[PDB]
Amino acid sequence: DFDLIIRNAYLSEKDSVYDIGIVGDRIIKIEAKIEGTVKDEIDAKGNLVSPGFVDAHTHMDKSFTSTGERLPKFWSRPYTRDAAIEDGLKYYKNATHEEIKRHVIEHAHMQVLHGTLYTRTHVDVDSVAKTKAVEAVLEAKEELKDLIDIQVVAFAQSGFFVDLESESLIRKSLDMGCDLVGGVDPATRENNVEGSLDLCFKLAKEYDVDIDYHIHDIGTVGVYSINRLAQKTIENGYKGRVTTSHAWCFADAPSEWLDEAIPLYKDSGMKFVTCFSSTPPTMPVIKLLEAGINLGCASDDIRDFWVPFGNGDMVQGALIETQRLELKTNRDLGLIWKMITSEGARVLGIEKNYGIEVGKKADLVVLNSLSPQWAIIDQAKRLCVIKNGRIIVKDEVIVA
Amino acid sequence: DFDLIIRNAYLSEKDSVYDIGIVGDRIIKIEAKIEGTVKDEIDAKGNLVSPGFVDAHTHMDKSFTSTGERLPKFWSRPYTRDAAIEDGLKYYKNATHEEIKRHVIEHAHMQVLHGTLYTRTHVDVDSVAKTKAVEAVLEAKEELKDLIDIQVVAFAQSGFFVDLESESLIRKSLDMGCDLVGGVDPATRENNVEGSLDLCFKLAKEYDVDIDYHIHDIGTVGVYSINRLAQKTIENGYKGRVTTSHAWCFADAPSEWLDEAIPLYKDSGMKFVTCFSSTPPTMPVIKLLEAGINLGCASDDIRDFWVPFGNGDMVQGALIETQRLELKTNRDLGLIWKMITSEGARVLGIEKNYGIEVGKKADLVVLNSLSPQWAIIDQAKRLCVIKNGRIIVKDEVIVA
Ligand SMILES: [Cl-]
Ligand SMILES: [Cl-]
Ligand SMILES: [Zn+2]
Ligand SMILES: [Zn+2]
Repeated sequence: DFDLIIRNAYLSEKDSVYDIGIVGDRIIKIEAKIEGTVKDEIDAKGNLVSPGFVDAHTHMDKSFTSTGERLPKFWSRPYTRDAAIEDGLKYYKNATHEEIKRHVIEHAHMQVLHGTLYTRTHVDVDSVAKTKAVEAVLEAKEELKDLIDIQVVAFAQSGFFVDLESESLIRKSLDMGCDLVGGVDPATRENNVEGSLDLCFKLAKEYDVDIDYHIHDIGTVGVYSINRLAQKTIENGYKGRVTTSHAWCFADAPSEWLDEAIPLYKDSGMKFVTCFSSTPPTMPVIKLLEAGINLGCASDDIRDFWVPFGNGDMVQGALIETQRLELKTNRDLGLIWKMITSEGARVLGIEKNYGIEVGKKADLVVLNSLSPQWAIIDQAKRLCVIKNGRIIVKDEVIVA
Repeated sequence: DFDLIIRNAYLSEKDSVYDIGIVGDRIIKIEAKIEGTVKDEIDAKGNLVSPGFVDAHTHMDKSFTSTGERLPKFWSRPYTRDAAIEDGLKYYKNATHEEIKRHVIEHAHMQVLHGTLYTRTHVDVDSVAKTKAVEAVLEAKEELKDLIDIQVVAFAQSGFFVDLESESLIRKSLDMGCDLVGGVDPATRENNVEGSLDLCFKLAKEYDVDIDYHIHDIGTVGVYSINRLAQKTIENGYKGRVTTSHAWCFADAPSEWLDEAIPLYKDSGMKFVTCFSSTPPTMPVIKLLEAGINLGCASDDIRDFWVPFGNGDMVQGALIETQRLELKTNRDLGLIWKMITSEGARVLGIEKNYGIEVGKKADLVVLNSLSPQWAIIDQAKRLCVIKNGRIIVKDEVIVA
């Protein structure tokens, strides 16, 4: 019979309560009542059971570097991208393989305590970090495979045309086994939009990897950089293989620029990720989703020299998004929930095995709340977390 | 001898770790090490101990009315003030004294679990509620005297010049013992700014009570309404006795209007409350505080037909404000912390007995975090809550 049954699980997509039967790492049966009994059971008690949350953009390598003292380190100054880059170069100067590795494990545990079972982390690759951070992350990734699936982005944080050693280092990193490649700000960092982008596509083709680009530039220069990225996506036959992270520019650029760009994004299969530690309040999130653009959600940095905040909790991030974007209706909170779940899945390219349906992966979160909406509102802690059909978290403890 | 000693308490205002000695409801000794006998002790273990949080604007009477189903009630339609007023009139048509009372105690317990020991609630007074809600709240207030101090605003939710029965009903309500009086939107609700305000000042003088006004109107009409309120504050000799809640208008009105109004606000001793369930993202919070304007913070409604959110947790609210306003520096998170503490106290008029100083009330919160900043960031649960020198909360349960 079953390896695991979840009793009395409210499923949002079906709007009813079901027993869930699991064998190995797969969901086999979803029924109003499953008969009769097996060794491992979890009673969800009428509360929501959800697939694992998806944190589509993190920086596990540099997380928790702000911790250590009474006040967060690094935060006696305001945030600016270039200064945050410089703090990274100091930090990476003499950080050891093991300090990074432990940060990554710490990060993952926190995430998984909150029911995130899938994440895509960017890792700094530049002339100071070299491939040291890539090494530590790949190593930790391997150790964490029973807790959390990780996609790794070889991330040229300093700029391909600013730090001229980046190209060969990204090349090593991808050969070490990073799963995607990405740059930062073609325009205001690189000062070369065509060049930075072409180089990124070249590297992606050499190693047959997907792309995740950090585009922070605000306004029309940001929309323009994404437009170029999207057009080159088509030219290079990379439809559906490119993610644009942040895209804060959609918030202040004229709405017309977005209206005109949307068919291009749909035609290029452009994917986006908005991080709840920075989503602009006038970000047209709802509009993007209603237009059928694939928009995921994410923590971004956690407790470092870019972002002091962070608990790796996508349910807390959903609440933050509702506040940033002033959402209140059940429909809208419902859309945000999709963003931390199935939209993130699609961004990650795992949609086929993702969801609470027969045949899907037994990667689940049993919550202490009645519905997506109530979970966002009441912020109750996770009751149970299940990965590969095995219970890995039970009542605030990693039991794996 | 002490009735209570808190060991190893990090105090933000002193930036060091101290023992806190308490007798009855008072702090009597603060010292690096307190030798002496003692009945009860709490070890804060190097973590931050803070005074009780101040939730300067709530609506305890209608709270939790959204609860009951799988999805929040009322949230199949978006929010507009007038529609919310209409849901209240339906709700209040059939609500019983006991229902309201229970909502108020639930609300208070929740607040207190999170270390709020002081709150100002508004209570709907209009031709449907009549004084029923005032009755339930005053009764509950009495029962809750050992957990939380409550100020009650007789609040003319429907408008003095719209619901004509409001004036006599507010009179009764103040005679029943409400501590302040308040209206809503002189301009777009009442359609009479001079009249609505003069009437309010009239009722305040008859019963010698302070004023708390809901001003939601956006833009210049909002600034104008507050300017008239502030000028009439001076004319009526009510300096320091008037609070403006919300003032969303400061966010979209031209910055010049605020610049010119600031001396008037200082001159009138105008107090403000921003609620974290609605603070506009471009609200000039930092600017107000730097100018020495007294700005408190608050939950506003909790789980009702105005706001579906709510946990009565001012530490969670502080995180939300950092996100709404995009704050990250230690200095700014510090200012937000003042807003949920000492600024709220000053809005309430209790600043003299408020704080962790010798002679002050023994109303305290022992946290599981190192500092104001880390508390906002890590959102750790409260370790211990102390009111009137007695432990009322210990490990997520009310032990009073
Ligand atoms: Cl170019
Ligand atoms: Cl008028
Ligand atoms: Zn990033
Ligand atoms: Zn209000």
